[PDB]
Amino acid sequence: TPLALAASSGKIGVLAYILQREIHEPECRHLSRKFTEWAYGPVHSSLYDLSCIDTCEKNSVLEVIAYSSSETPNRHDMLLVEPLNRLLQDKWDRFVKRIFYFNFFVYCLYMIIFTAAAYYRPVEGLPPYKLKNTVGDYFRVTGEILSVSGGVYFFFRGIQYFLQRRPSLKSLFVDSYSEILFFVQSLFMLVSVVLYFSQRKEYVASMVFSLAMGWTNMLYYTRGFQQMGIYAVMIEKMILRDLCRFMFVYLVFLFGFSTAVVTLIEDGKYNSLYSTCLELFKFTIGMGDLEFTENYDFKAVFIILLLAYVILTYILLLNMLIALMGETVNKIAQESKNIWKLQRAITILDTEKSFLKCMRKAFRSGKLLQVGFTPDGKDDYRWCFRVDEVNWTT
Amino acid sequence: TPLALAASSGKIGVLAYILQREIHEPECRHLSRKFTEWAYGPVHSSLYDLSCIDTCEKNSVLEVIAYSSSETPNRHDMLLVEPLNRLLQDKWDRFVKRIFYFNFFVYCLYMIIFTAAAYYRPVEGLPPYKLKNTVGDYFRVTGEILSVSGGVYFFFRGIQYFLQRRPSLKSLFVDSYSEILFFVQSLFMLVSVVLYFSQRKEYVASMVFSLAMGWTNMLYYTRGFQQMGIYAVMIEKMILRDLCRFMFVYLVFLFGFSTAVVTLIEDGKYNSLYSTCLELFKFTIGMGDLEFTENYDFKAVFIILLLAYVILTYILLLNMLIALMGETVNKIAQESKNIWKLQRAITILDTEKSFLKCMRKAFRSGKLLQVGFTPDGKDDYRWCFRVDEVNWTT
Amino acid sequence: TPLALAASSGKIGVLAYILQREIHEPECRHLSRKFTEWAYGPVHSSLYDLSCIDTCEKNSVLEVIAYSSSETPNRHDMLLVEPLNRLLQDKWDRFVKRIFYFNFFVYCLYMIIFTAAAYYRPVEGLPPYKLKNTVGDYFRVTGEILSVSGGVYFFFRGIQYFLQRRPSLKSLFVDSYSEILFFVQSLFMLVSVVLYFSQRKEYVASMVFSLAMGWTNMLYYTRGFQQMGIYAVMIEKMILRDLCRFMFVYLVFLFGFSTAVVTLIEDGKYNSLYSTCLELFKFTIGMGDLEFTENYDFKAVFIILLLAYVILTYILLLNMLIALMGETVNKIAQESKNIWKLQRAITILDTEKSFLKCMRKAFRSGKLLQVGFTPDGKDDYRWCFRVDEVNWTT
Amino acid sequence: TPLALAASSGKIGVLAYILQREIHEPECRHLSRKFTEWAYGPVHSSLYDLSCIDTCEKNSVLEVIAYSSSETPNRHDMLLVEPLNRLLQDKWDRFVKRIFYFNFFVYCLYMIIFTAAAYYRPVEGLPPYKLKNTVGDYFRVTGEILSVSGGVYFFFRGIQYFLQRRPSLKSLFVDSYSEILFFVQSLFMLVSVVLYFSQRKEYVASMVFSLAMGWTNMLYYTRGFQQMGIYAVMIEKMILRDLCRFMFVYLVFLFGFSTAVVTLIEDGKYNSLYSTCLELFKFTIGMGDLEFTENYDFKAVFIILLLAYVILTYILLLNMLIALMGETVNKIAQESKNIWKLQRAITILDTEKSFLKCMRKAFRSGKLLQVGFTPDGKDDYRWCFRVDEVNWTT
Amino acid sequence: DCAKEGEVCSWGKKCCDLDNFYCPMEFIPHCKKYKPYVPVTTNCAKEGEVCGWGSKCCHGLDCPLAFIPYCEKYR
Amino acid sequence: DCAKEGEVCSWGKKCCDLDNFYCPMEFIPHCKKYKPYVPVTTNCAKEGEVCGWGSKCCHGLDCPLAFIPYCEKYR
Ligand SMILES: C=C(C)[C@]12C[C@@H](C)[C@@]34O[C@](Cc5ccccc5)(O[C@@H]1[C@@H]3C=C(COC(=O)Cc1ccc(O)c(OC)c1)C[C@]1(O)C(=O)C(C)=C[C@@H]41)O2
Ligand SMILES: C=C(C)[C@]12C[C@@H](C)[C@@]34O[C@](Cc5ccccc5)(O[C@@H]1[C@@H]3C=C(COC(=O)Cc1ccc(O)c(OC)c1)C[C@]1(O)C(=O)C(C)=C[C@@H]41)O2
Ligand SMILES: C=C(C)[C@]12C[C@@H](C)[C@@]34O[C@](Cc5ccccc5)(O[C@@H]1[C@@H]3C=C(COC(=O)Cc1ccc(O)c(OC)c1)C[C@]1(O)C(=O)C(C)=C[C@@H]41)O2
Ligand SMILES: C=C(C)[C@]12C[C@@H](C)[C@@]34O[C@](Cc5ccccc5)(O[C@@H]1[C@@H]3C=C(COC(=O)Cc1ccc(O)c(OC)c1)C[C@]1(O)C(=O)C(C)=C[C@@H]41)O2
Ligand SMILES: CCCCCC(=O)OC[C@@H](COP(=O)(O)OCCN)OC(=O)CCCCC
Ligand SMILES: CCCCCC(=O)OC[C@@H](COP(=O)(O)OCCN)OC(=O)CCCCC
Ligand SMILES: CCCCCC(=O)OC[C@@H](COP(=O)(O)OCCN)OC(=O)CCCCC
Ligand SMILES: CCCCCC(=O)OC[C@@H](COP(=O)(O)OCCN)OC(=O)CCCCC
Ligand SMILES: CCCCC(=O)OC[C@@H](COP(=O)(O)OCCN)OC(C)=O
Repeated sequence: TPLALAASSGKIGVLAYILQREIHEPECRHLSRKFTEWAYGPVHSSLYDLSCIDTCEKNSVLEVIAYSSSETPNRHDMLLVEPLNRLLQDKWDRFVKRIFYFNFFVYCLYMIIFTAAAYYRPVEGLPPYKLKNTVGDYFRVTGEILSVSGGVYFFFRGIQYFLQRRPSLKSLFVDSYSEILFFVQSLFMLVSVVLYFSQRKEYVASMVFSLAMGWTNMLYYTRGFQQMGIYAVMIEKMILRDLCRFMFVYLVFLFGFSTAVVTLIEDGKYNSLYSTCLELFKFTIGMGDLEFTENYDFKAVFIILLLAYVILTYILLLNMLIALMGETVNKIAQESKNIWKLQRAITILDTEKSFLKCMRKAFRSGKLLQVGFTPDGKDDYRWCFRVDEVNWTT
Repeated sequence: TPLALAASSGKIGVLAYILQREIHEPECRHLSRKFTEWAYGPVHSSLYDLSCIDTCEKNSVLEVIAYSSSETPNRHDMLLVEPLNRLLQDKWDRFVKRIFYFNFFVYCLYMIIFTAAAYYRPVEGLPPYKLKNTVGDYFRVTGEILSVSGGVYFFFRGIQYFLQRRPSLKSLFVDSYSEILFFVQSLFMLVSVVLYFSQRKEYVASMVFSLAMGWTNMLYYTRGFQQMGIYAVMIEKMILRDLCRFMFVYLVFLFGFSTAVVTLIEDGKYNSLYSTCLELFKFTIGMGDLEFTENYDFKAVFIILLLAYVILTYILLLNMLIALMGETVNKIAQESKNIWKLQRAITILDTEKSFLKCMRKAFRSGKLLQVGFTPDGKDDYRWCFRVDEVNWTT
Repeated sequence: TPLALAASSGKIGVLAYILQREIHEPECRHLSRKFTEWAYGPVHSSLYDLSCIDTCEKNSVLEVIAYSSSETPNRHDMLLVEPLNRLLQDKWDRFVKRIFYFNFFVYCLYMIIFTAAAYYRPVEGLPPYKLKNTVGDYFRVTGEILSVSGGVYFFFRGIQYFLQRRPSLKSLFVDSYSEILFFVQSLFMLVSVVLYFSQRKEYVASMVFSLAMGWTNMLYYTRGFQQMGIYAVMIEKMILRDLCRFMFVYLVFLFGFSTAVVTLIEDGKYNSLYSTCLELFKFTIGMGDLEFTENYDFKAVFIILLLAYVILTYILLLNMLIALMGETVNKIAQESKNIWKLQRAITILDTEKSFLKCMRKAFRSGKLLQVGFTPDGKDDYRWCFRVDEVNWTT
Repeated sequence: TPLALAASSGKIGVLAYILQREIHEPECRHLSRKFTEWAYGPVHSSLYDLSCIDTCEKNSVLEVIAYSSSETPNRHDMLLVEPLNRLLQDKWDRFVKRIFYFNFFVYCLYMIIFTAAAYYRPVEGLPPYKLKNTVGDYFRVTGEILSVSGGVYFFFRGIQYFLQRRPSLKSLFVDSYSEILFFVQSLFMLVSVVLYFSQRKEYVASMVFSLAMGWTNMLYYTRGFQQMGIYAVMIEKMILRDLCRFMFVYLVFLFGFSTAVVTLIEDGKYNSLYSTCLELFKFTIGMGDLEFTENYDFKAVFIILLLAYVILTYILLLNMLIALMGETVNKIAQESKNIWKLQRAITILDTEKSFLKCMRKAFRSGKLLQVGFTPDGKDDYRWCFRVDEVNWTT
Repeated sequence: DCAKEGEVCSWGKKCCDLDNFYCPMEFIPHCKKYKPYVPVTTNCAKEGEVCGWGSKCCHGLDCPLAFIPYCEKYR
Repeated sequence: DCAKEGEVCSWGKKCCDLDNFYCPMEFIPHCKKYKPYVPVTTNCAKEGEVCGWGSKCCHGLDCPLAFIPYCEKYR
């Protein structure tokens, strides 16, 4: 449709035309989209039309603008068109807000069960544990069974995300960042459920990464609120843009000097390439000890490298990284009020598809025959959703 | 009144109209507010009117603009209206400035008594101390009795603040920040006065927090000066806006990885959740030791987490916090000359209400019948407060 | 020529005139440079002329704009003239891009041989090593012979750079920065090849600097790509502008206080000037220990200096350096899309001169007699290189 | 005079009028200041007049604009008037530049003698030293006698500065910053010369501060050059504006918590107020150890304070200071090319007063009778100093 | 004036003699007895086996530091 | 393969057994013998006298840390 194709391409003015047309003319009023019922300055209560705006049968104008994969660079048509800046607010404050905090409550409840089922794990033995009849022993096997059942849920809901909308080809991370971190959390736990019944003691290494990642995924739910939503967005851009492109610049200094230090001196703390890359990571992080106590052959050369390392990656590179992160923090905080609304629309559209049965709540603001006739017929039907505006003409 | 309602809503142009009206017309000159006595270019000495501007009987135009709880976003009507940019300067340089430095002198005198009455506390003996006749022993029981008497004073003056103007519902901290820190200081000391006579040795734990907070409350008095007042304002916004909203983002990383580290390795320094949250706070603060000396089961996993902790909360999050604090420092230093004047007006209005008896100093610049007649009568009376301006018409 | 002299002086509008002239007039069409073959709005396919633009016989318009030594401050005529913004893109995507990644592949292959031929060096003995018939012993003498052969190649290609274009007089570093770091890498290895056959054990000290520098020179190849090219540019400006001018400001504090500390206390850790300059470098870097444990004569003076050192070079100077580096990071990231294209043109012009025999690939887009006649003759010949534009006239 | 009073008040347009007047009219040409000899576009060689611009008899227009004590806020009349932007350049490149580098050479020579006469001080004995006939023993008593003679010179030249131009009342530091640091250097050495012959071993404590300050005063001479002059200016503003106003905000936190920590726990490392203020300075500087190993009564309270100290003065206050220093670094680097020229004019005017006898070099560019007559007479005389300009009228 | 083993240290009073009572750190601490110094018991990882992932390395062998670390005897 | 006492350490070869030869640090070091462990000789500052400015505090007394520090016996 021409309406969805304007939304799937980032065209505000074409889309703001179609949603706010008022063609008042005989045999042309039925063509219109906005019907102004009355005006009483500055109030102008106008009944709109929701034909492909919210109607989830075909590609609706909201499912298109939300699922658009980070291209179509005229995004945030929400606050730029607005028969639907208030449709989202109507769906939120009436239907979606109560089911969102319930999901956040269950996920907090899931992580408290899972952080407590891991805090009281049995230490001795490597085999899958069998628990005798204890009040605390039975209450934690229920705690472990609930925890894996959550990891099954985020696994299948994560595959359901990939099959339904197929994101691919370097759009998996830019859009759809926060949906794959729930998927990685799930498969650390399924690996943990494999290694548990495989009688491997290393199951807790996979479970611990599933538990640290499970709590840091709790700031998925910050994304969507006005104030605290900016922190989850800029933690994403700093990993994906800043820290990911920088970690090939840094890693050629780390691997460059650590292969230099290993062949220079062959003693403890720098015998291997792995232990040398850790001691040189500690110098650029600041948390290293430049104690030149112990005697090496090529000790005086070693001080010249390690000072030309520290002055070069702790002074130049680390502060260069902080300066680039600081630009993407202050860029994304200026554009904060824009950046907020798209994440709620992705949540409001998702929660409406989760039920798929409550069609009485799926419609917004009733049917109304405001055309009065048609170009050929005398009857009509439309879904109105009026909205009262406050704009000023002097 | 319409004059106070313009002040209680942040309307400069409505309020700058009423304070600078000059309706020179028969049966309309009495309606005016500003009377220009003479003009001699560019000097224009004009006698104003103080009917509800300083008259503390009803809600005066100053008590309304000062006590407005951080909304009405057209604040700093002081330098934007100015029959009262010089009324505040007149009240300061004549009456309030001398009584302000006296209050700052007594508070410095109070803290020297209190920091010395605590420095020489008796160490042995859980029970409340009894002091024999000593020149230093009698002089410190006077020192402790004066110190509690100050903590009684800031307690009752703090409750007096809450009952007089009732701040509530997330306006206690935004406005009225610096008045509750004196109240928290007071109730750390009253808890200390309870635990002292309750024969508890833990009284000094409450007194020490009353003493550290008592000295940091001394930069209440910096607030109000032109140069050094900016430091007390941005230490407030960084705690309330920056550090408070950030400490839920950070705390899900801290509690996320510390529950991961505890279940991973069960040995010293990380056996408990509390000692693990301290060692992981030391890594993000920079002051931690990444010495991977001691042998753990899951040692190699532990290095991968703790490096993925340090790279994630000392590089990303800490510098993200510094970048957000740096924005609110440089935003609040551009708007510095504006931000200064409202804190003096809150101090100038408070010190005038403290005496409540020196009404001869409460009026400003004498009574004068500058109307000459009335719309019905032939006599008048007004409180003038003339001011000489320097604006230029070519 | 007037065309090259406009390029060798930074004159966009003079050079954009000559490359886009269309003098359509009898006895003047042959004078033109751009011939618009057809136009079909907004597409305008126009055949240009490459007479001195790419013709590498004389000083072509590209070899002049690329080799211009950092003066002529109207650089980035690439995207500002554009019959040659697409000539470079044509030479890249057809001929130069495949030979560039081959050079980057061989250099990665060279550094893997060289980092492995040094990782498995024999430790005992100082004389040149003769290896016995071993599968690993023969495979590393081939590895060392290939490694020196690379250091011979970057040596002669580096001298070839200096003789061909003679950069001099404080233009060696501003332009031609990245070509001398390959030359310094080469001569650390030739010194290493001298000291090896000179039976000196200190050959590995020169080889290690050749190996750390060899890996950090691998981000020469980042320079030229759109995204990751900015990191190699700002690591150059921070060394040359920021860190080089600052290191005379810092070094008068370092040498100032270290001569003060040595004469103050004469004991261990500060007996020499060298060991004192290292302990005072560790304080300004942050990685120093202000443990005032051990007893000195003039211990209390020593604390006053060392605190007046740390507050003065770790708080003032280091953060002053970071603030100046942060300005040149954010200045060079705004001008990023401009800064990228000149480094590819320096690479595209260099790789075309490396073959010097494939003249069939040296021409671009065929010969075409688009003049139809001459001012005197009836025949012509030109090298066209058409390009389709998308500019809009309403 | 009206010309000096325009300079002593910061009036560019009044002063640019008087220096560039060209009143070409009979009985008005003698009134003029600039005489255009010839014009050949765009070159306009115009002979000026130096009547009170350089004539050091009365208050010349240069000695007034240079010595103006940091008020008259329309400073940098140098590049804003310009018959004297080239008078300073003429005095520099001809007369003052050679005598400036000679002064910088002697001061470098003085500090090498003084840093070597202190490096080889005798250690044993407290009395004034007597040296036997040694080649190194005689060469260092000459080295110590030359060093004190420099400290006498900067002492009397420093008093000569204060008596000649009397700076006072909070203008000693804003202007005249770099002249009192040479005076403080001198009186650390005169105290050192008193304590040496007073047979006190503590003479070297005063000499060491004279030696650390003597090398940091060597970046007085950076001030005046175009590139490296900005570093000496912003090290002054960061001490005087930033670090001085901040050190009363910080010091109420330091003294606040250190009096809290001393009364809380009475054990080693925190027994005294002095040792506690050092350990709490090490925490806000970052270089402190939060090792909570040793057992205290009130240990758990001590962790709550010391974490509420570190989070409050290492996270808030230190980064707040760095953000304010970073503003005054980036503010003073934008205005760099302006800030440079006033420091050379202060040096060019000072070096001309140092000789006070070479009046042949004191005049600039010869006498010339370019008026031709007077309003009454037929003869004239003026000091011309022509300058060729390049401004463009189309 | 000491705080006995089991009583609350770090607020009112410190623990007693350090043969038995350490504090520890956990914000409402209780003076706890030390455990006995026990050596490397069973479920260890022997020499040449992977340490640092599944099991500790034993008493007479370091792990010491690698990505997949194998136990080794001292030199 | 050692570097003898007086020869250049820290470039070619390290110093010999650490009874005698430390390196030290000064960029062209020469393996130097240790000095003898000598106690606090004369020109010390006694107990109750000012240490840390003129003279060291003696062997049996700390300085320990103050602005004008006076020597003190241990507790
Ligand atoms: C799937 C990816 C790309 C990812 C998975 C894990 C391993 C992750 O490390 C990274 C790589 C990494 C490792 C170390 C430091 C930085 C980045 O980034 C995330 C990933 C990233 C983070 C940090 O980002 C977040 O989790 C915050 C966050 C912000 C916005 C979100 O929408 C969000 O998902 C809801 C999570 C934390 C970890 O998930 C985590 O808990 C652990 C233990 C490692 C972090 O790999
Ligand atoms: C009433 C609140 C909100 C408050 C009370 C105390 C405990 C406080 O910690 C906080 C929480 C906190 C704790 C640790 C770090 C940051 C913030 O912030 C202030 C509060 C805040 C600070 C820092 O802010 C200031 O006191 C400076 C200040 C600026 C402007 C003011 O008007 C002012 O009041 C006059 C004080 C210092 C403490 O009061 C302090 O001395 C101690 C020991 C803790 C600080 O809680
Ligand atoms: C030829 C010069 C000017 C130079 C040579 C070497 C010694 C260098 O130190 C410097 C001086 C120096 C020393 C310590 C810290 C900073 C700078 O800067 C480079 C030079 C600079 C760096 C850092 O810069 C780079 O190599 C990155 C780089 C960016 C862009 C490039 O085009 C590039 O060349 C391809 C290299 C790394 C070293 O080459 C290196 O590997 C080592 C061991 C020292 C560095 O001297
Ligand atoms: C006369 C003042 C105001 C001053 C004298 C000395 C003690 C000083 O400390 C200060 C106080 C101080 C102490 C510690 C940290 C910062 C500031 O600032 C300068 C003064 C300031 C500095 C730093 O500033 C400079 O010397 C750089 C400088 C920049 C521009 C200049 O014109 C200049 O004079 C030529 C010096 C270094 C010291 O002089 C120094 O060498 C020592 C040992 C202490 C520094 O006191
Ligand atoms: C602000 C977040 C700090 C997190 C610290 C934390 O999780 O500790 C939780 C408890 C500690 O109680 P315990 O000492 O009994 O811990 C024993 C753990 N098995 O302590 C608390 O409940 C509150 C501690 C607050 C101190 C700042
Ligand atoms: C991200 C870069 C980190 C560089 C670390 C590194 O070079 O180590 C390489 C190997 C180490 O294997 P080994 O333990 O066998 O090393 C022995 C060296 N002779 O380890 C690896 O192959 C992958 C290590 C990844 C851990 C984060
Ligand atoms: C870049 C500034 C670093 C300052 C270091 C310094 O002053 O050392 C000076 C000499 C050291 O020679 P020595 O070891 O013989 O010093 C003995 C002092 N009595 O060393 C040198 O001459 C050059 C050292 C360069 C190493 C980076
Ligand atoms: C700049 C603030 C530093 C605060 C340090 C401080 O409070 O110390 C106060 C005194 C110390 O005198 P004492 O050594 O006798 O302290 C004994 C305490 N009972 O020392 C002083 O009076 C001045 C010390 C100045 C040194 C920089
Ligand atoms: C860039 C600095 C390089 C300095 C350096 O490597 O010095 C090495 C040393 C080698 O000489 P040598 O044969 O060992 O003579 C001293 C014998 N111990 O040289 C000296 C003087 O002994």
